[PDB]
Amino acid sequence: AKVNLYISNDAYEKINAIIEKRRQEGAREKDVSFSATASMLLELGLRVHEAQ
Amino acid sequence: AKVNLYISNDAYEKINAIIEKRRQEGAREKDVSFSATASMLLELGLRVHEAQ
Amino acid sequence: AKVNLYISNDAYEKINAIIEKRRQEGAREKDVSFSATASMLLELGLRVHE
Amino acid sequence: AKVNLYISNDAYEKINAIIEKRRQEGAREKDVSFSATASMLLELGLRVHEAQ
Amino acid sequence: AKVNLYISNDAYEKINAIIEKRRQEGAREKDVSFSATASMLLELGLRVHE
Amino acid sequence: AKVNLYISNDAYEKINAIIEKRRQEGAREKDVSFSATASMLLELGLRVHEA
Amino acid sequence: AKVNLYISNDAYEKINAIIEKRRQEGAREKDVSFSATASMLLELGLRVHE
Amino acid sequence: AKVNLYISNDAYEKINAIIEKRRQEGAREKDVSFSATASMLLELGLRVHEAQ
DNA sequence: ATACCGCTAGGGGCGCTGCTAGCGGTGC
DNA sequence: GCACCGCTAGCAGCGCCCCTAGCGGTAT
Repeated sequence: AKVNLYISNDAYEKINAIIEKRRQEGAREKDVSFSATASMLLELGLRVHEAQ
Repeated sequence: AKVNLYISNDAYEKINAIIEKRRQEGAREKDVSFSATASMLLELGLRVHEAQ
Repeated sequence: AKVNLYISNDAYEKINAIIEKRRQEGAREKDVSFSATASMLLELGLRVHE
Repeated sequence: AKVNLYISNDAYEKINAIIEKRRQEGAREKDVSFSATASMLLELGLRVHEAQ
Repeated sequence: AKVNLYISNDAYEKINAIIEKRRQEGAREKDVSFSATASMLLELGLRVHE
Repeated sequence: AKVNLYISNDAYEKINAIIEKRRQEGAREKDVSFSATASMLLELGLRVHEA
Repeated sequence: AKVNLYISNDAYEKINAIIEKRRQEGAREKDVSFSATASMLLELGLRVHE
Repeated sequence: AKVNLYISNDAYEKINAIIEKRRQEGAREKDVSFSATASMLLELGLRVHEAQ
């Protein structure tokens, strides 16, 4: 599902900060895309939302 | 920051499920947009990512 | 083309008056936007000007 | 009342075409602005909308 | 040559409408694919363009 | 509607040949895209198919 | 990973026999493909091998 | 019967891992091919599928 | 038989771009 | 008032990519 998010500059830089760590530890190039890692954080926030 | 996310159909429906709850409890129409609530979940996942 | 118009309060209320009629007769919500109906009136005034 | 209109490129050029005629016949510079002439055409379209 | 086309919903449904006719008259399954029939219509439009 | 077409090399080159003419006569860059001109030819073939 | 297997005619027919059962119980067409169900049986044989 | 399978990278590496063990214990070269050992695992999975 | 190479045929990711729409700010 | 700029919000075009699925060929 294609989705447009309008996030803060802080959140944007923090996501890029993660990807640069992944690509430094690993990683398969273009496997750790922006859409992937950000969607990974979204679903992560979803499972927490159900907890509380 | 304009951002394109490509999420699962499950995640998409769950986000909409939240908005329908918000608009039923509250809410100011168009204040609880998709981009807002999803970005809210993203930043929520970000603060958790740091905890580990 | 994004355009800024500075119109009278009368014209503004009359345009809103139209939209409220459209949304009462029809209409598809957000299909009869302010920008749309006002641009519709502009082009209407253009064809008359010719 | 400040208003945002999103018009066609044809309509945009035609309005400018008018202003260039006005400023060539007359005119007081900045008196025949874009906002003015376009609002003049809007109200013109309004009075026609009623007659029908 | 692999090609991405972004067509209207009308055109999309009309192409499917054709395939459902072909598979009802004939047809060899998967022989009348979407890519085939649509490419057939493209080349058809090409010869007309000339 | 996103669609994958697998066309001949002849058809592919002919479509590009058209775009190069458009961009030489006109044209607004990226307005005469591949997807656009090819979809224009598809719908053109559709209206003929009905006739 | 694209892989070529050269299996017995018995194994081939048995795999097809499964798919025909799946498509009769369910199923989403083309979701229960040959490659899928056969790869499902391969991984099944892998976990047993361990 | 010639057959195309599209398997996971994990499954692919595990099959190769087996062949490297066979060729180290034994084996007749090219007798323990990829197609053979993988088909051996398939039929193995088939006999299990019937048992349950 | 084995393992490689093509090829249509679909599908979706990915990141950029465009757009309409309404909100605001800036400096003249 | 004027004409630019910015921002969310949502939609989709655009062309690339990788993937599956199944079909064929090929030379060891």
